[PDB]
Amino acid sequence: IVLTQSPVTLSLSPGERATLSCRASQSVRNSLLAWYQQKPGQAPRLLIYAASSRATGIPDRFSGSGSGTDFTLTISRLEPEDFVVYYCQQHGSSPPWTFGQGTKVEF
Amino acid sequence: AYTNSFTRGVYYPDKVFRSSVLHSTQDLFLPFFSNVTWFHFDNPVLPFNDGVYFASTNIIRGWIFGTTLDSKTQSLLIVNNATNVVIKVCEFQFCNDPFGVYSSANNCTFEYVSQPFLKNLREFVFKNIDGYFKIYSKHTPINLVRDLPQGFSALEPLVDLPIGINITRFQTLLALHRGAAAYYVGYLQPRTFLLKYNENGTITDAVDCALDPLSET
Amino acid sequence: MQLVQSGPEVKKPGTSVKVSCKASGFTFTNSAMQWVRQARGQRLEWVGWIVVASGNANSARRFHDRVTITSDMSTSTAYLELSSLRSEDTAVYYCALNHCSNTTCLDGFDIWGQGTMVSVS
Amino acid sequence: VYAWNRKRISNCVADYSVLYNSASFSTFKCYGVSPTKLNDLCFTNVYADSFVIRGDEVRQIAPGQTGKIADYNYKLPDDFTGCVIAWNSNNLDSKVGGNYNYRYRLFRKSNLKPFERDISTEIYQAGSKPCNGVEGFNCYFPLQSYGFQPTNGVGYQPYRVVVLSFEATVCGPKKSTNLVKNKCVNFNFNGLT
Repeated sequence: IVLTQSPVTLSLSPGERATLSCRASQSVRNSLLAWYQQKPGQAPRLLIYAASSRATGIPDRFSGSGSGTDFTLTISRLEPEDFVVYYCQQHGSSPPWTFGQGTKVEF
Repeated sequence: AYTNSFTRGVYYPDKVFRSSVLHSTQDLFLPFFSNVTWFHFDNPVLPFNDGVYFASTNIIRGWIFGTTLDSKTQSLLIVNNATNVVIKVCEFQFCNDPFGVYSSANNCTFEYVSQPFLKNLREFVFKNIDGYFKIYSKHTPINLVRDLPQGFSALEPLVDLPIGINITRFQTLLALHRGAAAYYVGYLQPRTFLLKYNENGTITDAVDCALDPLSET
Repeated sequence: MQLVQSGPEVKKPGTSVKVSCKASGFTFTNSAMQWVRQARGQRLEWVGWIVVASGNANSARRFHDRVTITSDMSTSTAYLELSSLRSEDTAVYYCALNHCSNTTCLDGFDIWGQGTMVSVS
Repeated sequence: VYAWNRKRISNCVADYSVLYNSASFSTFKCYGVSPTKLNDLCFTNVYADSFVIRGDEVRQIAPGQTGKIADYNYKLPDDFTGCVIAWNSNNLDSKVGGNYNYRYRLFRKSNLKPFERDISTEIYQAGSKPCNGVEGFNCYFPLQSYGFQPTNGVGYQPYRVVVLSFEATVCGPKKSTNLVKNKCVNFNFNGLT
C-alpha cells in the first residue's frame, strides 16, 4: 500500500483558499490518514487525526474531510507561517504506514 | 387421600445415651395420630414448612429441596444411584416433571458422597434447623400395605449437612421406565414428647404431651 | 508531554547506532511509539513502531532484519539500534508518540521528539 | 494468572503444619488471622486460587494493592480473609530457550473486581475507531506472554503462587495422650470438660 499526494507545489498567493488532497493507491482501512506539517529541517507536528478530526491544542483554519480513498485537507487562511511541507499518514494498515511525497505551499 | 400416623415419626433427638429413663424433649416431632397425606405413578409439589416425615413401601431414588427453582437458587439434590448416594447444592434447572433429571449442574457449592442401606418400609425424617439439615431413617419390615402399622420404632440419625439454605418446597424423584409406587408424607411440629429409653438404650415408647389429657397427665 | 531524544552520533559505515528517546512529564502507558527517519531533502519515512507496554516491535520491510526497536517501561524510555549504518542512512530520526488519555488513547502521533542527526562519516 | 485455577476445598481436615513447616515457601504471610493460629479455627469454604507470576509482582498479590496483576489479572479484595503462598519455581517452569506458556493480561478497559476470572482474548481497542478483531494500530492482543529463562535474575524467575481464601466443615485436628483409667483426670472429650 502506497500513498500518492496531489499537487507537488501549491504556488499561489497568501491569504486565500487552498485545498490539499491525498489520493491513496489502495483503500485506507478505518480512515486513518492523519495530516502532518513539517517546516524544513525541524520536527513535524500533527494537525488532523483519524483523517478528519482537529488535534488538541491546534487552533482552527484546518479541516480534514472524507474517508476511504477520496480525501481532503482544507486550509482556510494561508498565513505566511503556513507555507510549509504537508504530509499524509496511513497508520491504519499494518506495516509501511506510508507517508506522502509532501507538497510545497509556495507564495 | 389421608391415613393415620399411629405412633410413627419419632426419632433420637440429641445423639446421647440414656438407659431405662423417661426423658422429656421439646423438639420438632410428628404429632401422634395425625392425618398424613398418602400419594399413590405421579409426584406432585409439597411444601416443606417445618420438616418432613417421609415413608414408603427401589422405585423412589432421591429428593430435591429448594425454594425458587430453575437455577435461580442453589437446590439440595440427593440421588441414590447404584449403591451410591450423592448430595449436591448445585443451582439446577428444574424439569417440568423430573424423574437425566440431575442435568445442568452449575455453581456447585457443596458435594457429598456416601453409601446407602437397603414387605419393607422406609421411614425418613428430614429437618432443617440452625442452618443444618438432618436425615433420620429406619427400614422396618411389614406385612400390610393399606395403612401405616401401629407398632413402634425410633429413627436413628443418619446424615447431617451444614448447608444453611432457605427451603420451603420439596420434590421426590422416582426412576421412570416406560409398576407404580406409593408414599406417605407428614409434617413435623414443635411438640413436647416423653421418650422411654430401654436398658439397651433404645427408645421403646413415647407419649405426646399435647395429644389428650391422659397423655398430658 | 515531551519526548526528549538523545543527541547526534557521528558514526562510521561499519558501526551501529543506538538512538534513545526518553518520555518526560509522564510515564509510558499502552502508547504505541513510532520511529520516523528523515534523510535531509527527502520525505519522512517509517522505521518501526513499539507497543511500549507490550514490547511488540514491528519494523518496515527495507529495515526488516537490521533494526531492533526496544522499549523499557521502568525508565520510561524507548530505544532504537540500527545495524551496519550504510552511507544511505545519514538522516534525522524522530520518535513520535500517541497520547493516551487514560480512559482511552488517541489515534494520532501528536507528541514527537526533536531529532537525532545520525551521521554516517 | 489470567486464567487462575480456583479449587474449592471443603468437608475435610486442613492440616496447615505441613505448609508452614515445609521450609520451601519463600513468600508467606497471613492477613486477618495469624498463620500459627488458623490451625485450630474452623471455616466453611476454602478456595485455593493458584497461578504462576513473575517474582517481582508477588507484592502485587495483596489486599489494597495497585499494579498490573492486581488490576487486570487477579485482584484481592480489601477484606481478604486468607493468605498467600509463593515459592520459587525456576527449576520447573523456566525451561531452556524460554517458556511462553504463561501469559498475563496486560491491556484491559477497567480494573478487575475482586476474584474475577477473565478468559476473553478479544483484540483490545485503545482508540476511537474499532478494528473488528484484527491486529494493528491501537489493536492489541491483551495477553503478553512472560519470557521465562534460567538465565534471568531472581526478580524475573517464575514463582508458583497459591492463594488461600476463607469464609463449617473445614478445619485442623488434635489429641494428646492415651486414655487414662482409674485415676482422677480432668478430661476433655470433643470439648466437654
